[PDB]
Amino acid sequence: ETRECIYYNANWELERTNQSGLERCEGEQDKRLHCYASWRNSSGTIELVKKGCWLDDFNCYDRQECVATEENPQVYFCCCEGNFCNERFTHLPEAGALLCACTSCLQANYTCETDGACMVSIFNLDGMEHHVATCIPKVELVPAGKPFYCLSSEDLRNTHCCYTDYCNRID
Amino acid sequence: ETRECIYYNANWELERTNQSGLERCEGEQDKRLHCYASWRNSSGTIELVKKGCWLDDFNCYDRQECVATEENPQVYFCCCEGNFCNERFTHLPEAGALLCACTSCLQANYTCETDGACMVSIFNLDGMEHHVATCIPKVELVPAGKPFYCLSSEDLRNTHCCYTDYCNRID
Amino acid sequence: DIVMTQSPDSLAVSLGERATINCKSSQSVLYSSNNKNYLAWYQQKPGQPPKLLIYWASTRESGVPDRFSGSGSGTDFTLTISSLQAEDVAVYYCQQYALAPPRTFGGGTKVEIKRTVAAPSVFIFPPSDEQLKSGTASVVCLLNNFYPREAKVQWKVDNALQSGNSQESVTEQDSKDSTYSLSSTLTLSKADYEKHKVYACEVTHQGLSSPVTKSFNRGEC
Amino acid sequence: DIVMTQSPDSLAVSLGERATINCKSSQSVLYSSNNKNYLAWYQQKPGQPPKLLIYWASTRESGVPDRFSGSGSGTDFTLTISSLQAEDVAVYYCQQYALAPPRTFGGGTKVEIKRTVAAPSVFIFPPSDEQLKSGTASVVCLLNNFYPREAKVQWKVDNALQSGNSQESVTEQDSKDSTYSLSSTLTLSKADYEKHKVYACEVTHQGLSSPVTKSFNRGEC
Amino acid sequence: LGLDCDEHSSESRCCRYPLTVDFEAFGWDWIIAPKRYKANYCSGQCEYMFMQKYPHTHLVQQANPRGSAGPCCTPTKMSPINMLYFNDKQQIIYGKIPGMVVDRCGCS
Amino acid sequence: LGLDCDEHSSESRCCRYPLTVDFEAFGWDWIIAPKRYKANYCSGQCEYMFMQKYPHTHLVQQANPRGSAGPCCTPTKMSPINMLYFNDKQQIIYGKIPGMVVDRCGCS
Amino acid sequence: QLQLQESGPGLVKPSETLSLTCTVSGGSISSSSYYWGWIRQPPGKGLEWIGSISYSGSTYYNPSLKSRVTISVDTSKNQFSLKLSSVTAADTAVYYCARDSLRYGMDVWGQGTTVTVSSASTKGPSVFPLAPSSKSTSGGTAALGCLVKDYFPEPVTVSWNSGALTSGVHTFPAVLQSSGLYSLSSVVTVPSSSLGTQTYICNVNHKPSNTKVDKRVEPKSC
Amino acid sequence: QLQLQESGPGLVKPSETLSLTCTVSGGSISSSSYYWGWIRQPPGKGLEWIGSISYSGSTYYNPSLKSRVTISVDTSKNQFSLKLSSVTAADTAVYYCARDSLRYGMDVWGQGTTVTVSSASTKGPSVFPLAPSSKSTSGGTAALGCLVKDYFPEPVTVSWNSGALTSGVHTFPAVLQSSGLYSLSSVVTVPSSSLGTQTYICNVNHKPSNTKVDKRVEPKSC
Ligand SMILES: *[C@@H]1O[C@H](CO)[C@@H](O)[C@H](O)[C@H]1NC(C)=O
Ligand SMILES: *[C@@H]1O[C@H](CO)[C@@H](O)[C@H](O)[C@H]1NC(C)=O
Repeated sequence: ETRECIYYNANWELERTNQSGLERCEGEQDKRLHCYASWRNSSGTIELVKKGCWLDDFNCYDRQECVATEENPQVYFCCCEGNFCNERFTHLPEAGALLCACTSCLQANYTCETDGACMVSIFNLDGMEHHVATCIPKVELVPAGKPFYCLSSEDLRNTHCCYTDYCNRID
Repeated sequence: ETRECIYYNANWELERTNQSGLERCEGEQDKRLHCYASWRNSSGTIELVKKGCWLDDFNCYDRQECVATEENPQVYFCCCEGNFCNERFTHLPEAGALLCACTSCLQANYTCETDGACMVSIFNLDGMEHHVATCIPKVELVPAGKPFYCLSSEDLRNTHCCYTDYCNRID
Repeated sequence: DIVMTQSPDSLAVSLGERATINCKSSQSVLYSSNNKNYLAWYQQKPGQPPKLLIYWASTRESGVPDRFSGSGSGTDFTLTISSLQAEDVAVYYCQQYALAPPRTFGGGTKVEIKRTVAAPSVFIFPPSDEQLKSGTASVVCLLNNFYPREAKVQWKVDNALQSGNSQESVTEQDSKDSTYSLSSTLTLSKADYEKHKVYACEVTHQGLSSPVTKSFNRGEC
Repeated sequence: DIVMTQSPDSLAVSLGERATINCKSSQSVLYSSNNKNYLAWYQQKPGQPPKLLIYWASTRESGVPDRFSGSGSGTDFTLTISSLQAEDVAVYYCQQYALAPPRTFGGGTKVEIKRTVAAPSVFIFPPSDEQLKSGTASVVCLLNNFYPREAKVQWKVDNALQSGNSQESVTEQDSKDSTYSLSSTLTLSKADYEKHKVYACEVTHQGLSSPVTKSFNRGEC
Repeated sequence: LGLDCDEHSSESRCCRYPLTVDFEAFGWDWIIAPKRYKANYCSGQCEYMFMQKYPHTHLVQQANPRGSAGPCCTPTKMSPINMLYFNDKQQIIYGKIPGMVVDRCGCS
Repeated sequence: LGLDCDEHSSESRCCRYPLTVDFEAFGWDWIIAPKRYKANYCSGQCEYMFMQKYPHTHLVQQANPRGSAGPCCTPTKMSPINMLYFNDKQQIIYGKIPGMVVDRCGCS
Repeated sequence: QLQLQESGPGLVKPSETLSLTCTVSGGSISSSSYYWGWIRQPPGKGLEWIGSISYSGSTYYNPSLKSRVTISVDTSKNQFSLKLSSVTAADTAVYYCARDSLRYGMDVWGQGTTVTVSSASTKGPSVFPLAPSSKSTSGGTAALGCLVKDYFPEPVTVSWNSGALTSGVHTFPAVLQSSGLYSLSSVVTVPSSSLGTQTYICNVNHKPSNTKVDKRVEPKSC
Repeated sequence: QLQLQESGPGLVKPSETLSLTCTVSGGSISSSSYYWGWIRQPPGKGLEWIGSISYSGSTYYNPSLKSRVTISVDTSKNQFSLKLSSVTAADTAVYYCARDSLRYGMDVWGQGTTVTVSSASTKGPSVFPLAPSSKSTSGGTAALGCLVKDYFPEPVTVSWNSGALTSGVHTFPAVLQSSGLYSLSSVVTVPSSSLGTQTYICNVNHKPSNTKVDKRVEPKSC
């Protein structure tokens, strides 16, 4: 299928693109395309953020209107199906380089040299405790801003990424 | 790496190619290339079959000579490493479309329509016995001549492929 | 720029009968990507802004009854009102709004209703004493709720047929009973108003067995 | 076609001393694919076919001793025999056999050995009585196992220096002791053979304190 | 062409079961959209020349006589999803992330 | 870049163990070359962001709290091998067959 | 829900520039649409699309009247401005402020604003009562109304009893006289049984002169 | 192991075609090589590559003598043929049948075959004994030999006691006389203590005339 959405970019100068327009995003014959818009409410004075295409997503299924369902968040977001369905939108809540030490690199003084970053982490397992350090490239760091690999869960495992030389050592 | 071998093709008229020559076969930077030759002995009167390139294979490792190690087979084969090492060879044995029924296609009268072939087979398992029928395309049939999927082992499982309409039924 | 041409100009069909309008476009309105036609059908009643009836050629809008339907393709489209009603009397416009910039409208096709004859109720109003203090005389004659629209009004002062001194005004078809109203005004000079006695309005219409005449006399309570 | 030019023509070094030969090519022999040079070094002893010593510029062949080594690159190559031996006396050829069709050979560089002086052992043979029945006389003089190659032979019959009637033949350097042999033949007429008495061969060589003379008399058992 | 199963159908064959991921449940407020998306997961057994993406699977199964390492159910097709989030310096980022949703399950 | 193990090294991490296939042992005389070739096989466990070829693996592991279907060790790279054999009508065939030898092992 | 309000001058001198502002309600301009549109309807003719503009600034003037029109927006004032240079009497028309859509066509419209082009000064209306025919049949029907004479320019809006009496109301189109002034008559039918019972007031509003009159109509005795 | 045998005419008339066949042993021609080669060595000069040919038929004549040479193979007879048209005396040479290689260069060679170009008929050799110097020092050394006179063309192969006596053997190059005939002398040194003990036979073989002689050399008494 083929889908044309309204495209808008607020950070269009730094990113060097058109401020507003309409784009056509070719899709996959196996999945479906959507349109999306994002804006800040802030006391009735609406400021645009980003409009455009939005690949398949289970939440935008069967929605001809772009209505933010979130319960009063900072940045409002909505999506919809069909050509140009992001032309309008409203808010209606729902009622429902560097070098480090990698613990499996003893071949070279337990070291590395990735362009991305390096991590260290562990938890209580195999009885007592463990220890893990490693380094991963820039590509594997996804998303760009906040690589998940650098995130943890409060309840057990901790995690930390870092960029400086040899920062992934001991807790 | 790059490898140039002596290329020869006995069935060169039907296949419409050069009878003899030298070919260069670009390789993969992660693996290694070889040369190979194949001929029929038949009482000292040597008849060529096929010479050319031969992708990585654990048997041709570290062999500058092309020597058939088999113990008196019908068709002699040898390989070797290094450019043109199939220029010579000797024998020295070693001292050491259609439609059928697929059992998981009840959606359409338990049927199919592949361009390749159809198979039926089973063995004693889950206690007593089973039954399996299916159809697979022309691509998945490999090698071209003798698709393994159509082969079995005498000791338990049997196997049969077939081309005719609805031939993969009952044992 | 996708010229628009509706057809016909006027249309008169009886209550509960089928009405059909056709508009042609010079360029194809079909869109290849999503296989759609960017055409719109609008209704406009007197004094009201146009109201969108149909978009996407055949898709109806929320709150629009079923008697309205759109159809057609490419460069020929049709709009059918099954079982016309008196509230559906209006002008209708065919528009194209595809992505191409120039959005153009049709010529406007009015829909009219066919109805049983109705003789007008005729009244007359002498000039109010308030405007008879500023040198103005306004003698009014009102024909009300009649059909067909063809009607004649002859003014007569002292049995003198007036000519070129009167102005008529007519309303559009009623949305409750499909009739017409008509107001005629004789603008006379206060002096001439005092100079004469009997003022009369004579109406002639199909639904009248005989020309009707409503008159009064100058200054008789 | 990758012209071949060896250097030098002759080479004379003493036993156990180092010998080096150089051949130049007009076109580069290096091959880019496998980073190799298709050059060959061959040895040829007298009367034998050439024998391949080195292939791939610096790779030695099975059964070839270590004193032989090849080196060089591009358009300049060298072959060194460390500690020459008398069996290694021969001619040596530099060849190129890259994939390009025309395979060309060098000019041929002979290797010679330097040795202590050796005076020849001198013998003479009168003509056999078997050839003295067919009108032929063949008087032979043999110098054996001498060095250097420069040697002189004067024939004398009845104390008459012969000239232009003799033929000399010389062997190549010996592979056991590095010396030379020489055979001179005087082809005389049976009639003239009967006409004279004393036949003598006089040899002059560096290793001789005085010219040596071997003679016989016609018909003396 | 892989088979897409759901909680309803039962048996243990290499198949795509549904599984929804929810970032908000993890506590990741820096993700604006999607607060929750469709991930899915593969489950089942791999036996007797079934959805063999590569001949090596069948050949290493017949290679062995009920040895240890049989084939397993791995996803065989991935598709991307979009994301609207904050980055380190709290700049708004719209990105396309591949390798998030599985489309087929297969054997190897 | 996957890790290539051998019988020597031990532990259960997703890794490429060696495993040689032999057609002659099966009794397939119609194969002229190779009578036996190098196949290899993957074995091991997949835990804690190890050789995750796709983010979906880590996200579906943290998705769950020791649920059932953890990641498994599947081959992640295939390479072809040549074959000289007889076909049905007994004509000599030289072919290149992809998907026969595994080059890396990974997790999903 | 959304409401499109519009407003303009009403009267314009010949061969001068014209301007119209369109306020918005119940919906932020940056939201609830991508395009916005200005249309006009000549006196008794059809419709003609003047132009449209996205909330990012880009405009698409109709090629018919291009190079005389100027159209702009203001998201801080939730507004939307139209400008039309060198006007002629042909430009006299009712201008509509609508929202152009790329899925539903122009779906929502405004209430329209009448703009006249004439070199004549404004005037206020005079309101006179057309007393009910004192001879009424006390069981049948009685007609009454009020006349609005000598105003300029259009429009005057008439209502009865503050919109509380609308059944049987007929307000005619304004007639133009020799003096370039407008006259208009509004009339209503009622039961004669309430002539001395129900009071009847006509409410005339002529905004171009800020003239709001509420005139009561009463019979005359003998 | 492999052995390259060669054979030819030996003598060739001027301005006529020449031919040489090269049999093979201990290795099938289709096997044990891709190329095959013909080389020649003029009398006392260097080497010159005549040509090569793959067992599939394709030939590569040397550009120097191209358009006069013809070279072919025969895998059914394990053979390998060379042909050379319009011969001159420059073509007189020793032709070598070798195997050209694309890794080791020409590795194996044949025993060579001498080809002469002359408009003179063949002749057989005459073998004469050079009896040992009857004056020998009975403790020192005695020299003897045999002479091969008046043969044409080259070669004659000499051996002593059937290759059983080779230490101290010197066979000279053949000398060419006025009559266009060849002479050659073979000589050997021996202990004088065996003159009446060990027998000494010289074996001359001139194949172009099928002349094999085994001549014994003996002293002469007084
Ligand atoms: C913004 O917030 C107000 C109330 O806070 C709400 O009425 C409106 O619908 C929200 N969304 C908008 C204006 O797009
Ligand atoms: C063919 O067979 C013979 C004996 O049967 C053997 O000597 C030879 O080496 C074999 N291979 C060849 C000729 O290439």
